Amino acid sequence: GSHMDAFVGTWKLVSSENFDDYMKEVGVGFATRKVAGMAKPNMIISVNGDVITIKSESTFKNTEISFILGQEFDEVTADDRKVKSTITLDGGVLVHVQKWDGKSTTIKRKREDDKLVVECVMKGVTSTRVYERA
Ligand SMILES: O=C(O)C1=C(C(=O)Nc2cc(Br)ccc2-c2nc(C3CC3)no2)CCC1
Ligand SMILES: [Br-]
Repeated sequence: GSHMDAFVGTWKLVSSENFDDYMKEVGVGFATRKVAGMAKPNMIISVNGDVITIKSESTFKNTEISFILGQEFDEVTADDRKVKSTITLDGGVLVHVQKWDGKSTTIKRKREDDKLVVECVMKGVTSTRVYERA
């Protein structure tokens, strides 16, 4: 068992706030924003040894990352950015930092009651996306 266990499972998006504005700040173009904003992803989180896998499945894109905490990796995001990512666990929160083109965005995942809350921040702009167990 690991503390990381509270995240494992299959999660469905139930609410989103400010995601269009977050996407604008990240640089996502109009058409991608509209279709991505409409997505209702399921997030599947699993752990095998030291390797964590996060899959996001939707009608728009299916994406998957695997990683070890603290160990940088190259990632292609859903909006086709090529970023350098590092994911760590900080006080019970999964903190995902993406770096590209001299920019940075941070995505925090945390358990709050029966929800998995995803907070995405790009400069001044925060989007909050709430998932519940499928
Ligand atoms: O809730 C989540 O896990 C999060 C995201 C999410 O669900 N993103 C998408 C999901 C689908 Br489906 C399709 C497209 C996107 C998409 N994101 C973006 C830019 C903002 C990053 N551009 O497109 C992104 C931040 C955390
Ligand atoms: Br998705």
